[PDB]
Amino acid sequence: LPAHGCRHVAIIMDGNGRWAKKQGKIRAFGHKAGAKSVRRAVSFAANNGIEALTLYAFSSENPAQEVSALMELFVWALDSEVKSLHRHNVRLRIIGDTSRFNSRLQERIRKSEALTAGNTGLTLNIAANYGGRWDIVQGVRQLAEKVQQGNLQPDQIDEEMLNQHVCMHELAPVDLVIRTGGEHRISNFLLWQIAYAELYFTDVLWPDFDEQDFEGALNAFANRE
Amino acid sequence: GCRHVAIIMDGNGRWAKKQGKIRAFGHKAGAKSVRRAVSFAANNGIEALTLYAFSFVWALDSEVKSLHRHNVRLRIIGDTSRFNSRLQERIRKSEALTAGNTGLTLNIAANYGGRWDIVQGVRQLAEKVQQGNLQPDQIDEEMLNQHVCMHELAPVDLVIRTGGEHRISNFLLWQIAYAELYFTDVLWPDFDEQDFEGALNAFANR
Ligand SMILES: Cc1ccc(Oc2ccc(NC(=O)c3ccccc3C(=O)O)cc2)cc1C
Repeated sequence: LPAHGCRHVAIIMDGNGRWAKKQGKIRAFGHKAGAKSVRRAVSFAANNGIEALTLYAFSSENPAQEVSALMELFVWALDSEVKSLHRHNVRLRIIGDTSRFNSRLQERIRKSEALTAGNTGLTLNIAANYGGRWDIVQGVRQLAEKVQQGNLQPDQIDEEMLNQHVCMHELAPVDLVIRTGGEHRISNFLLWQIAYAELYFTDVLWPDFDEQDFEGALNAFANRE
Repeated sequence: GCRHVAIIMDGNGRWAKKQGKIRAFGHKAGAKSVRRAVSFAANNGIEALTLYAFSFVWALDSEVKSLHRHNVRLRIIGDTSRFNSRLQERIRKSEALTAGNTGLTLNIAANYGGRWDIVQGVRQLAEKVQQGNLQPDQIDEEMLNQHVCMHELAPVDLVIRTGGEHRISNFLLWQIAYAELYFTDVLWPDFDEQDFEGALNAFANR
């Protein structure tokens, strides 16, 4: 266990839009600066002995053009980042409801996962169309199917069993949740998984969140734990 | 404004220790701070207040008559199934007494965990599936929501935790998806109306 004590960090990346607005730029330039901040945080986590990093691109807590814009942002990010991740020995996984993504994109997600699946460095989980409540409900559906098959008794369902059906159950528990951008809310990111996690909120905007900020959040966890 | 506030009330043990007093004394100052927080929420039009003691039937019993007079609806949330049956009966009686009240709903967590709360709703749905009254593909967020604690109340708008720790500690999980989280180093027994107003400000600012 590294000195900072963290095996699994999750990050709500917020502030890309406010960052571009401060500079008189459109939202697109915030997205580009955001991506650069993702690469820097990935490389920092990998160099600092963290087992798993899970990232959530915050957009809002709420239309056609919205989803579509977010879908395109995911498409662009996946296409652009997967080779670099593979080359940094990162194992990539996507968590979230990808069921209604079109078959071609679902294929691209699957190939990106299979490519990096034997990587031994950081495990990087990227939330895409993810919500904490959906994650719980899909695990509940898996249990309900087992009941309907006659394989599972309602009274055998306990916390440990539902734990084994939510996303990331096979990785170290989430030790620390960082939210940048100044809001003090989880916004339907991980819920079940953050029952015992340290919550660390910083006003720094995502594109500005750098290695010293990440180091500060790890050290705060080391000191508070 | 803020309709439903939940508070993790931590710092009683540490407060006692700063005072050079035994744990018991801190419990007793924490109970005075409960009374103050309940009055403040009821005087300020908050619809629901949900309190979790992070570090009982007698305390409830001696306070229920006054809560009832103040039109407070008292509910206990959590697994009371292993409390002795006399105490279970007294909890049920206090709830039934105040159940018709239309002012502040005061939810007191007792042996509560946010994971436990979700699991109890899941077990209920699992029962319905096994009886053939429910298809697994029919299970959605609104449905599970209807089987977790407090689903008849306004969504939790704000969670306050006193005592300096920055964690939810398996208090509400499902219900805090969109809540403002407000952490204060103030120890629970010291937490007063000014501290409670500062938390409501953080909500109003956002
Ligand atoms: C390596 C890497 C790093 C960061 C990264 O950031 C993201 C993550 C997710 C989205 N979009 C959705 O999550 C989404 C997709 C469809 C519909 C709704 C949504 C929704 O945001 O709600 C955009 C950008 C992606 C990758 C691939």
